[PDB]
Amino acid sequence: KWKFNRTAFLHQRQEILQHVDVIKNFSLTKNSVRIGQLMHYDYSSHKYVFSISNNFRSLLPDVSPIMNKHYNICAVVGNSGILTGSQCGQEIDKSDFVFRCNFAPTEAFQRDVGRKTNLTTFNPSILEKYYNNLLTIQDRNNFFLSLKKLDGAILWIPAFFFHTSATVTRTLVDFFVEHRGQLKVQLAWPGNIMQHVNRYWKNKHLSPKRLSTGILMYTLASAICEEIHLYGFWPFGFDPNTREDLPYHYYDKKGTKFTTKESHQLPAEFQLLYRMHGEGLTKLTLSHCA
Amino acid sequence: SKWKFNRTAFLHQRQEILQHVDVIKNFSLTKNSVRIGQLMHYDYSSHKYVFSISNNFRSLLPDVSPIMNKHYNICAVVGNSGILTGSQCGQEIDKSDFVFRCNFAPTEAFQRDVGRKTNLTTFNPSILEKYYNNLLTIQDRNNFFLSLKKLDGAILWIPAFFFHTSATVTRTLVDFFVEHRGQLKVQLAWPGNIMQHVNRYWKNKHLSPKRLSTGILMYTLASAICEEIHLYGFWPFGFDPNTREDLPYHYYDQLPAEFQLLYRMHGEGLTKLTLSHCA
Ligand SMILES: *[C@@H]1O[C@H](CO[C@@H]2O[C@@H](C)[C@@H](O)[C@@H](O)[C@@H]2O)[C@@H](O[C@@H]2O[C@H](CO)[C@@H](O)[C@H](O)[C@H]2NC(C)=O)[C@H](O)[C@H]1NC(C)=O
Ligand SMILES: Nc1ccn([C@@H]2O[C@H](COP(=O)(O)OP(=O)(O)OP(=O)(O)O)[C@@H](O)[C@H]2O)c(=O)n1
Ligand SMILES: Nc1ccn([C@@H]2O[C@H](COP(=O)(O)OP(=O)(O)OP(=O)(O)O)[C@@H](O)[C@H]2O)c(=O)n1
Ligand SMILES: *[C@@H]1O[C@H](CO)[C@@H](O[C@@H]2O[C@H](CO)[C@@H](O)[C@H](O)[C@H]2NC(C)=O)[C@H](O)[C@H]1NC(C)=O
Ligand SMILES: *[C@@H]1O[C@H](CO)[C@@H](O[C@@H]2O[C@H](CO)[C@@H](O)[C@H](O)[C@H]2NC(C)=O)[C@H](O)[C@H]1NC(C)=O
Ligand SMILES: *[C@@H]1O[C@H](CO)[C@@H](O[C@@H]2O[C@H](CO)[C@@H](O)[C@H](O)[C@H]2NC(C)=O)[C@H](O)[C@H]1NC(C)=O
Ligand SMILES: *[C@@H]1O[C@H](CO)[C@@H](O[C@@H]2O[C@H](CO)[C@@H](O)[C@H](O)[C@H]2NC(C)=O)[C@H](O)[C@H]1NC(C)=O
Ligand SMILES: *[C@@H]1O[C@H](CO)[C@@H](O[C@@H]2O[C@H](CO)[C@@H](O)[C@H](O)[C@H]2NC(C)=O)[C@H](O)[C@H]1NC(C)=O
Ligand SMILES: *[C@@H]1O[C@H](CO)[C@@H](O[C@@H]2O[C@H](CO)[C@@H](O)[C@H](O)[C@H]2NC(C)=O)[C@H](O)[C@H]1NC(C)=O
Ligand SMILES: *[C@@H]1O[C@H](CO)[C@@H](O)[C@H](O)[C@H]1NC(C)=O
Repeated sequence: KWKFNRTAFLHQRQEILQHVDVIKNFSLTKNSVRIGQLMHYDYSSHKYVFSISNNFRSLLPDVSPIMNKHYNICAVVGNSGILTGSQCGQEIDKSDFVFRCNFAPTEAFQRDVGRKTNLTTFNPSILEKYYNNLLTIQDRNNFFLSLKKLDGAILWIPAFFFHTSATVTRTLVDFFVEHRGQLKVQLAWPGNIMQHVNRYWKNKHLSPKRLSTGILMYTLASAICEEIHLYGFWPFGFDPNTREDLPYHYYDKKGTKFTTKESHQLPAEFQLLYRMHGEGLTKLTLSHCA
Repeated sequence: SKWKFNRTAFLHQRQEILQHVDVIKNFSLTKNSVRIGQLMHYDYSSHKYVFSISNNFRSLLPDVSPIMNKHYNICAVVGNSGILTGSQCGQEIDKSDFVFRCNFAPTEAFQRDVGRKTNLTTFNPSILEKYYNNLLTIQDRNNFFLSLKKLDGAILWIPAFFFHTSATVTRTLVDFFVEHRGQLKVQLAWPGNIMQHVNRYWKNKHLSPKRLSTGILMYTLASAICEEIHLYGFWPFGFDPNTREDLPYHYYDQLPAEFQLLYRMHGEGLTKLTLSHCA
């Protein structure tokens, strides 16, 4: 039914690249930051600052981790409840490169969401929420094990979006310096990029207060993927085919009611992505996989 | 009739303390006494809490114990009791050779009562949380910097390994100091796991809390480097000793047992515990 329109997709890539230098904006690099440089936050008051230490700099890549990288079929996996029961895991995993959002869980869910991960996003506040600030031996071990399971994937850490990341960022940095060379995970650390990314989408008449992580990943993926397939983008509380109630996340327990805690216009994002699907720019999966 | 110093009895106390506690060593970790990546535990929290020593933390440690071979005649140890308000003890405190203060307590607006001389002040890392907004803004960073600058060459004695609640803020503090290396004259000191060692002297004096206070820890340190110790601001009650009218807990707003023993030591002439207006 859906048919890829490569030429229209590549036009979109070029338009994105006119506003966002994706390869550079993907991560700060060692030679682009000074020790002691003061960072501000994309989404908080200008008064919040964060000084880049020697140790932080030592974790930056030398070159962009996506410099001269090319993947034919990419999956970008959002976290919608539409994925529960979809059995999309095999198809997702056939992709050359899989992007995941907010360190989402795969363990109990691989039949639906897959096991392949080539990039996952990681707000430093994950450490506060799920790893008790790496205070104890058990917390440190649990975090280490989570990282080891990612193997050589990219861990894409936006430490300069929300000022609430600041104190936990030092804990994350210190963990990684301490464990230097024990993990194969590739660290990537975007700087202040959301002004650039917002400019592309504003011209397409999408101007929320904040773009979602999913659409940010689409944006990055456009530069290095030949063809993008979206899964788990469905910001609604019912299944479009069966009409059954859905939770917000695929990992929510069965029966959880749909709720949004927004700063996002997800339905506005979805509408535009769905238009793009119709134009053949990208494939939005909204049904069980075959 | 007046308190009189009993120098013989104090010299016996100093010797007993030294025979139970290596004060010069316990005073601070040093660069060569820790290894990068060593896991520290906390004296007063469960064993499960750990903090890994970084290159940067190690870089802030002194090479040699800052109190090695130091000897001062008259020391004041100033606790933070409200009993100091209206005491007019500032001049007498400041006449001391060396003044120890507690928890970075303010002096500027209180100098008539508490003095302005400071040679050592302690600093629980949580001070950053409570008074400096975790150094989140330029204004906070500037305010902390200015506070530090006013200490000039005094020791800042930072116990980061007593309470596990110090862990996250300690990295903020370390990063601040590394970022400002060479801009401040303050001398940093970082005691390690010392409370079990300090405790051993005080346990024999039948002082038996779970945790000894900063004030009595300061007395212990002071015994090694002072000829004579005078205490101010030790009065752990919300009420005036003479009048029983409300008194704030701090002049700038376990302990009763510590106070009782310090009072006994005063009576023995080991130390002078001031509880009244100074002349
Ligand atoms: C890059 O991928 C394209 C597209 O592959 C197809 O669509 C994918 C989503 C997935 O379903 C694939 O298995 C499909 O083959 C490749 O183009 C196809 O190449 C095959 C085999 O050579 C050919 O029979 C098809 O006609 C082509 N399909 C289209 C739409 O062109 C392309 O070969 C891939 N290139 C590399 C180097 O991997
Ligand atoms: N029902 C849902 C839930 C999520 N998403 C998409 O999947 C991404 C990842 O979801 P989630 O981890 O829940 O992100 P949020 O917590 O919604 O927040 P943010 O986008 O700010 O990271 C979102 O950015 C959004 O694009 C969606 O389309 N429909
Ligand atoms: N009313 C008071 C207040 C303080 N103190 C003494 O002054 C020291 C410093 O006081 P404070 O800054 O209040 O210490 P705390 O923060 O209460 O806790 P800690 O004693 O653990 O530093 C205390 O250790 C205590 O010995 C006192 O005797 N009477
Ligand atoms: C792929 O998409 C492009 C871009 O929209 C299509 O090219 C357009 O075709 C429409 C419909 O006839 C024309 O009105 C436009 O003028 C064309 N624009 C450009 C820039 O070429 C193209 O038809 C699509 N391909 C397929 C197979 O649908
Ligand atoms: C993100 O990419 C943008 C370009 O889209 C970068 O902005 C450009 O940076 C160079 C400085 O070397 C200037 O020559 C251009 O004028 C800038 N363009 C615009 C539109 O401002 C930006 O530096 C990148 N940011 C990061 C953190 O990588
Ligand atoms: C994307 O990540 C996956 C792992 O999630 C990589 O696939 C693994 O590759 C290793 C090393 O060759 C194999 O031993 C594993 O069996 C593979 N696992 C899975 C789940 O497929 C894959 O190479 C990565 N792709 C890149 C980097 O392009
Ligand atoms: C100074 O303190 C010492 C030590 O406590 C006092 O000497 C003791 O005095 C008592 C009472 O006379 C004797 O029973 C002990 O045998 C003494 N011990 C020693 C080691 O001398 C001394 O009297 C104090 N000086 C005063 C009160 O002026
Ligand atoms: C504080 O001083 C005490 C000695 O009073 C040190 O305790 C000794 O530590 C060594 C090495 O850990 C042990 O082998 C000895 O048995 C200990 N002696 C005693 C009497 O317990 C302690 O290491 C010092 N701690 C710090 C952090 O300086
Ligand atoms: C104890 O600390 C005080 C500072 O609080 C030192 O006194 C200062 O000494 C400097 C340098 O000579 C003078 O410029 C200041 O006027 C003095 N200030 C005060 C308040 O007296 C004092 O030297 C220190 N004592 C020791 C023994 O280190
Ligand atoms: C020490 O202080 C005492 C008490 O005022 C004084 O008598 C003595 O001369 C001082 N100086 C020295 C070097 O002992």
